[PDB]
Amino acid sequence: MSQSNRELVVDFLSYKLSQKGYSWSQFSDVEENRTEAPEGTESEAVKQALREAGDEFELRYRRAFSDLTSQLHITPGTAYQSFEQVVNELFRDGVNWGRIVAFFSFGGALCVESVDKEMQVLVSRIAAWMATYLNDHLEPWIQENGGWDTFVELYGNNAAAESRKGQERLEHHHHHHLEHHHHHH
Amino acid sequence: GCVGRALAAFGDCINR
Ligand SMILES: *CC(=O)Nc1ccc(/N=N/c2ccc(NC(=O)C*)c(S(=O)(=O)O)c2)cc1S(=O)(=O)O
Repeated sequence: MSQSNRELVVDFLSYKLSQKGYSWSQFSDVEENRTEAPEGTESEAVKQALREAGDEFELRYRRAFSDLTSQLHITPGTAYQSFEQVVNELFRDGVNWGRIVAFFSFGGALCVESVDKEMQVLVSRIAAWMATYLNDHLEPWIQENGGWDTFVELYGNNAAAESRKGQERLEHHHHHHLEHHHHHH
Repeated sequence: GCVGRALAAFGDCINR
């Protein structure tokens, strides 16, 4: 619904440590001690779309990424002021669907940039302030563009897309809907 | 330097 933005951050930072050989949960606190969002309420599709779009961002900046830690000065919590520099541009110059994946992508990398210097304690801190920045700043904008579901409508996980595309090639049809949108309680 | 400018810029490439 709303705090599901937390997942989108967390799931990515988790994967970020995974490709380094670190654990997110070992250095976490986000959903560790408090429960914000489910394991994939709405996000199951949106985070699935997010990680793909995030990947699209990673490789592109990966050229500079390894060197930039010197520029951001990835250190104690003030690395969020380093990531501030960038999230600052990131918001002013065009907050779109795929644009937001950049925020959670470099944020997930910001995580590892900390773990890099063996400061994996930032890992949970960043994820907190990332999802929060989404909560306060991004979420309104997101809603103006449809929402997280809409993101997967546009740039959703094409792996699952191709997965269902196989049988959809034969056209399954015979699927009617009496349901109207996602209902809440 | 960069980063703010760099991700600002490289970020507009999340489509093409
Ligand atoms: C110091 C620094 O990093 N400065 C800096 C600033 C900007 C960029 N690149 N900007 C940019 C903008 C647009 C595109 N392409 C698109 O329009 C999608 C690119 S791309 O073609 O490289 O993807 C880049 C880079 C840097 S740099 O890290 O110093 O090189």
